[PDB]
Amino acid sequence: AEEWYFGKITRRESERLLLNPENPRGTFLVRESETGAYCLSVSDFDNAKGLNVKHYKIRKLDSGGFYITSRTQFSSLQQLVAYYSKHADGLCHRLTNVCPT
Ligand SMILES: [Cl-]
Ligand SMILES: [Cl-]
Repeated sequence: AEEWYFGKITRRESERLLLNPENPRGTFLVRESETGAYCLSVSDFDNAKGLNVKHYKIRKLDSGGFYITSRTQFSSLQQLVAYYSKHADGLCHRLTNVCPT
C-alpha cells in the first residue's frame, strides 16, 4: 500500500504527526531512513514519557528480504506492515492505525 508510506519525511516531522493525541496506541508510518533504508515509526505510551514515538530501522538481507528483528523477514514492506499489524512480536506495540494527515 502507499497510504502508510510517507517517503522523504524527517524523523522530527514523523514524531510531530505521530504524537497527535487522537492517535490510537500503535499508530504508524513508514519513511525513508534519514541516516537507502526505511523506517517504521510507531506511537506508544507509558507514564514517564506519556505519548511517544518508537523508531525501528527496516534493514534488508543480501538475499532480498526486509527485516527489523532476528527470525522474521519479508519480501516487501507491505508484507512487513501486514504482519506487524497482526502481531507485535518484538515491536513496542502492534500496528493499529495509519498516521493521520
Ligand atoms: Cl533514521
Ligand atoms: Cl536509525
